[PDB]
Amino acid sequence: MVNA
Amino acid sequence: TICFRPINPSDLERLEQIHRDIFPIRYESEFFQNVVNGGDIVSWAAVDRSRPDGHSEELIGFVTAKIVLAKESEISDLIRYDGEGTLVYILTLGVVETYRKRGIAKALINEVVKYSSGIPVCRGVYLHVIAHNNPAIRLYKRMSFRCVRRLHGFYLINGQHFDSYLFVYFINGS
Ligand SMILES: *C(=O)CSCCNC(=O)CCNC(=O)[C@H](O)C(C)(C)COP(=O)(O)OP(=O)(O)OC[C@H]1O[C@@H](n2cnc3c(N)ncnc32)[C@H](O)[C@@H]1OP(=O)(O)O
Repeated sequence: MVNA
Repeated sequence: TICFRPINPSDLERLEQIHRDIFPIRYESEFFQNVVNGGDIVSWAAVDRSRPDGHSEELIGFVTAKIVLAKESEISDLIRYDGEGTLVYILTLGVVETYRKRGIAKALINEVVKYSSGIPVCRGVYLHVIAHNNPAIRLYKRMSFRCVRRLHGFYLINGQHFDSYLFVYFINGS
């Protein structure tokens, strides 16, 4: 899951 | 029988829905548009050809990734260099809940590792996973990704910070  | 194919724009609404239902980090429309158009993001979809109701083409799993320059990544000091080295960064990975525990995620990661192996300049695959996501952490360890870093307070979710772990799979002798 890549950050925002 | 689970089959695998590239993501295309007919998957757009399904892809967005699964993401907002299974990841606590929220993504913008342009991310999904970039995924489905191909371009700079590479992706694999998993589909169950036997689903009824005309959902036999609806994806039930996915992985998305992008190619980054190794020297400009956060793990540049970890890599052994040899063309300009690159890495494949897995952006998102998920399987629909009723399809879990069948090896679909393992197959999707294998598709990414197989792809990366086929690029001579590629030095590995890496990703971030939230702390305490035990199914994902076990999966990455099962496939010989190494945990090289704990990032304190990496994710902002509903006003609270959660740690992430950085997992790396080294390729082509890197
Ligand atoms: C950023 O996106 C990268 S980190 C975020 C990861 N995604 C996420 O958290 C979203 C929600 N979770 C999931 O989508 C899902 O839980 C995954 C993606 C983490 C894993 O998906 P699968 O469920 O498809 O994973 P598998 O490859 O099935 O392995 C999982 C466990 O089940 C065992 N296994 C595998 N095949 C089996 C068969 N045929 N029969 C029985 N058991 C099977 C594996 O050995 C593994 O072991 P556990 O000890 O984890 O159960």
